[PDB]
Amino acid sequence: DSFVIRGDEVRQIAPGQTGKIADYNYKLPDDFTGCVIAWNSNNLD
Amino acid sequence: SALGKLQDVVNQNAQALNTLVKQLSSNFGAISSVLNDILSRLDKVEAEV
Repeated sequence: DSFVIRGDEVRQIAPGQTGKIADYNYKLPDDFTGCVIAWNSNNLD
Repeated sequence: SALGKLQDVVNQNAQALNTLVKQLSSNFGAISSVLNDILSRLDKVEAEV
């Protein structure tokens, strides 16, 4: 999966989370078997 | 007191079942033994743990 979010939102990209991204945009399963990879892109985006 | 054996077998079973009921109230280190007051209070990962 690939997307961009503001730096405040990144904690929502995890299993079992609550918040507007987790509820209404993008959600990971309770048995999510994977890795989350992220970086700031302020010199690019 | 002559009939004590039979009365004691009733007493022991009542005492065992009452102990098994009273143990529903014990917390075992969880925030409360009222099961809905874990679920209604915590986030799902914390509630499951």
